[PDB]
Amino acid sequence: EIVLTQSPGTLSLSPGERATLSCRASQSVSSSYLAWYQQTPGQAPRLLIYGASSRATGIPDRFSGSGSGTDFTLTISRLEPEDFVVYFCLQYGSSPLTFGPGTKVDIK
Amino acid sequence: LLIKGGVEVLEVKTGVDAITEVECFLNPEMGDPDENLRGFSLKLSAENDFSSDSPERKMLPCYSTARIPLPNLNEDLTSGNLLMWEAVTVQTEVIGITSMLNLHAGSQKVHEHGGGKPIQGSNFHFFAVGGDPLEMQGVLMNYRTKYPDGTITPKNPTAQSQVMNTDHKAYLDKNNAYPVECWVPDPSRNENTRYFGTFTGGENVPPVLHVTNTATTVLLDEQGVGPLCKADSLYVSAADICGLFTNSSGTQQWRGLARYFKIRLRKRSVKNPY
Amino acid sequence: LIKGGVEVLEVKTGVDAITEVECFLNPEMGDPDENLRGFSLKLSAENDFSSDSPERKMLPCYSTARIPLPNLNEDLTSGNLLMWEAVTVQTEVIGITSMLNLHAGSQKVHEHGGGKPIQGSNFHFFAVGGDPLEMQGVLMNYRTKYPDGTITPKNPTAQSQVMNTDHKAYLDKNNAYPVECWVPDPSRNENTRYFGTFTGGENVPPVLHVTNTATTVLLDEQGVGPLCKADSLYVSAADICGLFTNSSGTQQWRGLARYFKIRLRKRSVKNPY
Amino acid sequence: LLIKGGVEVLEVKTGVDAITEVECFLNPEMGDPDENLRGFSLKLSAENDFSSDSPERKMLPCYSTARIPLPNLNSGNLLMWEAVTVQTEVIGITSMLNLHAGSQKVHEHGGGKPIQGSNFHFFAVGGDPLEMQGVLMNYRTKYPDGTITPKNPTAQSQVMNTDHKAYLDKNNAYPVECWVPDPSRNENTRYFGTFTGGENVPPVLHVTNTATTVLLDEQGVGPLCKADSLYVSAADICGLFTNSSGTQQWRGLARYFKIRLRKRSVKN
Amino acid sequence: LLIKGGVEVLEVKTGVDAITEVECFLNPEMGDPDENLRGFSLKLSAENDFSSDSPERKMLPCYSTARIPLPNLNGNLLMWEAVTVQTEVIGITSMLNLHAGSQKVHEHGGGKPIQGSNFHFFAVGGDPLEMQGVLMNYRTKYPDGTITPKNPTAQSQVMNTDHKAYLDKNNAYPVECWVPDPSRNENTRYFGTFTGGENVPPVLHVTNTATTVLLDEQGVGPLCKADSLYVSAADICGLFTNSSGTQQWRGLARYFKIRLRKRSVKN
Ligand SMILES: [Cl-]
Ligand SMILES: [Cl-]
Ligand SMILES: [Cl-]
Ligand SMILES: [Cl-]
Ligand SMILES: [Cl-]
Repeated sequence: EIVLTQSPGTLSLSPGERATLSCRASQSVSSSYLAWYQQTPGQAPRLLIYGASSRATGIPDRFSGSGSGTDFTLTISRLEPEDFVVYFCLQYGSSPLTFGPGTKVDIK
Repeated sequence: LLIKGGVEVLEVKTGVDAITEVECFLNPEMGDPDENLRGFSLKLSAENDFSSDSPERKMLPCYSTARIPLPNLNEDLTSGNLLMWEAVTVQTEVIGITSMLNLHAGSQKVHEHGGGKPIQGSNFHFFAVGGDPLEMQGVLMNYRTKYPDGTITPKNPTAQSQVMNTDHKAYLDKNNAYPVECWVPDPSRNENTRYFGTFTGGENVPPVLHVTNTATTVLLDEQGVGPLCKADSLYVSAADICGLFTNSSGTQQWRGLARYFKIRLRKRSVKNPY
Repeated sequence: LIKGGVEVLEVKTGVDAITEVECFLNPEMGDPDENLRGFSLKLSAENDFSSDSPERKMLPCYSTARIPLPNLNEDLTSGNLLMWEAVTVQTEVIGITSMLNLHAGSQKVHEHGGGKPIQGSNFHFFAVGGDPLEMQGVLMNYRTKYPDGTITPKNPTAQSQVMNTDHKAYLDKNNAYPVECWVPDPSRNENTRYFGTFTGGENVPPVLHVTNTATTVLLDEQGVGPLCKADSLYVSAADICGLFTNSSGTQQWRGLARYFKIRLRKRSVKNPY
Repeated sequence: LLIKGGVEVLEVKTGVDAITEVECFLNPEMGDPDENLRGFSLKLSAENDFSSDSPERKMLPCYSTARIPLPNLNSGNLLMWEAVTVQTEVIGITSMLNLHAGSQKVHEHGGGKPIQGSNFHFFAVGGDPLEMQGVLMNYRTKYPDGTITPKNPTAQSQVMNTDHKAYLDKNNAYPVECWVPDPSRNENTRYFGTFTGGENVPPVLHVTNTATTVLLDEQGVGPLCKADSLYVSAADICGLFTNSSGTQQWRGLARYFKIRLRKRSVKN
Repeated sequence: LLIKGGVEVLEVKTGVDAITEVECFLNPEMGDPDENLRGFSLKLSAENDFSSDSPERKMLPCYSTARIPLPNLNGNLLMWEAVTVQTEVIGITSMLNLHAGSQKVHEHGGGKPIQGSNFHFFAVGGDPLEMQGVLMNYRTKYPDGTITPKNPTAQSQVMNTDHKAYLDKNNAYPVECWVPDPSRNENTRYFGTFTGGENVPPVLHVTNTATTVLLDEQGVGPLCKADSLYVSAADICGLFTNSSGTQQWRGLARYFKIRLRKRSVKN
């Protein structure tokens, strides 16, 4: 299976700052089939980005994705208090579907 | 006494090699969010608040354009009379119209046991041929729309930008950049361009597209002068939004198709302006 | 040859005998707040004919502008005088592609679908003249109580729902004459050329053409265009493109500006004074 | 001094035996999956994944074509037949007034549903096979054995990929959904097509023996018939037939051609 | 050497009484299933098996035709030459009756207009109209009183060149079986428009200012063999919907005014 790694493990930033989250794949993700999910404690995952850079229905424009092949980035342009939770990348370019281990964003 | 693009126009040159034809297939720029769905936009969002309207870049079809370089005709630039290429006619059509007869790939069934839903809904078919880049005027549905990075849209928009605001002037000088929903050809300019557009709006509008190699559009103005190719360059521009594709879910995506151009050009004598 | 109470002579043909004037004429759809310029207030429905009081901001009006032209006459005493003569008009509706915005505020066509296109009843009208456009009043409902700031048929009767020759107006004020009350008067407009198409219906698709290659001839059967009295050219328009549908199902008229480019020539006339 | 199809064009030969007329009824190729429903496609599938789209051969309408042999020519100059005019119409348009055979009732107690929906009406006349450009709805479509479709398709094949060039050189082989007449070629062919797409599009078809289409180009030269062969090509998908079940099948009709030709002097 | 219909064509005779006009009102043949509903078909059946498709005779609209006798003419032999036709559909305003028997459009609404598939066709010739057979369903069992493609095969659903007929009988050739044959009709001019669909609006024009020229490329109109002019029509306006939802074809008469001139001919 494709293995996804996420950096950093924990990102410490202030409200209003720019967050950059990294997802790296063990091999090239076919068709840039890379999704970004947000998870707030006690909730199902929430889709932000699909196809590496497509923003999902109803997601605020402060969320954007970029990258291709093995290197992918989620950008939160201006952090709101609700954004300080966990983020997972998902590859669906290869069966089985695999997630990264996650990145936590904490209030500095 | 013919002045056309700040230059005095003289007789049509009558030689053997005085006529030439150039051709181009111009690809559509519908947004292409997925590398497998080239010619399709990102699915359409609906019901954004006018105060909070932030369209995805790849959801916005853009105008296509290409600069076609031409042979230099002037051995010397000091001669009393100079030669310019003059666009006389264009043969143009949309390429791949029969691809919409694929009702098996991914289109919502029309009803139980039915075939897929044809592409249909709002369409725009536009082409231009000129000796300069196409000149455009900005008009917005919603002046408060927050357009995304990588689009060129009306700058410093106001409520007046929803009707006519003469501030919003652009050259079609970049591919996959000027969204179709923001820009129209400017009838107050384009002195050296001929443009042709039809908008058909509506939920269920049928696409109607004609192909023939027997049809020609004359590019000559009332004075018998076609676009004169400044710096030996011809500009072709297009937008061919054919309608909306409907996925099994009901999500809708713009489908666009390439436009072919064949431009007949002749040598026009002009007075040396310098 | 008499055109507008002045005897018409030869076309003057020197070097600077032709001129072009242009104008972008903005639509007057009602503009119900400062953000919704080019839209009407949402449409009320099912008013009693006996109690029909439309809001001013719900009523699209005819647009008009007077274009001042260069003085041609060294004096007004010479045997022959010069008048500007409108020969051709190039015109189109500006911003037709703005209706490809289906993300801002339009009701979804179905679950997961894009926004509903602007569609339904439309009116596309323009006039070019050397006098203000002359209009005839006709009402759907003679008992309609029109609001302050509108000019509408005065002392209307049941006959005002068909033809009442009392209802004569000049389009002499911008954003005042409601489109639903007034039409161009074919019994007058000797010095104006007008062109209008009404397409009525719930789901009528807007069809709009743009091209800088199309020209409308303004010359009459005698080869005489509108003669610009007091060196003034009048342009008039109504461009109701259809109805915009909000997520609630409420409908608003959407209008667009009209461009005019008018070619004028110097016409010799006999001095009337 | 006119070169048309790699040959210099000289004067038109005059007289009574300088003109000839050829005619053909060209049958439609809608798929014909059932020996009793000639002129119909297999029922339309719907909602295939773009990644797993394998249409049945007999579900895919194909372009119709025929090579019509002309009278043998060849005295001082070489002679070729030059196509001057074509009279053409769709044959059997009134058969769609049969609303009793197998079409879904429009409502309780109502007649059958008329044929309607997406239609394509196309014809070409040339001195060579029609030249075609490939464009696909879905580049990943797995086209079945017996079809000739764009080879080695890419994402670019959904817009313009100049690799996808074909001659319409086989009847009932080139699917209509894969191929269009190529405006970048067809120097020796005249083609005419109208596509009308949509769920409920009404078929609109005209017949008259008083209409003639001129095949002469800007230079006054018609298609020049290489190897004394005239090529006629057509696609006349009239719309969708709806069975009582709601299943839909393409209905096609034959196209008639009557081509007037004249003798043209030619030089290499 | 000008030949039109196996006869050598000479000069137009330029006399005083060298021009004549003939006219005919041609009634529609929609099936007329009862004597009170002339101009209507029997109600449409739906969803017959292709293998068991037996339409009722009075459900099938047929082509209308009439032979108009001309004045007998016979140095050179004379034939009447059809130069122009003025034609229109008669009684188009009768469809503004929305009170008689048409299903209400909705609760409290007026009756449903006639609408749906329509066919408007006319021909003028010096011979009977020549027709080609094409069938929706080759296995259709056509009833007694109809003339339909004989010995039909699967090929009869596309083009079968065996199916050739003369429109030589009024109220006999069903519209759904036959089209004008463009491979023949050298001595006839024909014009037809088919508009198919559930909700197609009838669109019909009337004016006494419109004329169709019947002269060919050589300037020769139909030559009236045996001093006979043939007029043919089909004017299916759409479907009438009864309160039950049953549908019937409505047809209307077609008027023809044909201008004829004396043409000198050999043989
Ligand atoms: Cl939201
Ligand atoms: Cl701007
Ligand atoms: Cl009044
Ligand atoms: Cl290929
Ligand atoms: Cl038979």
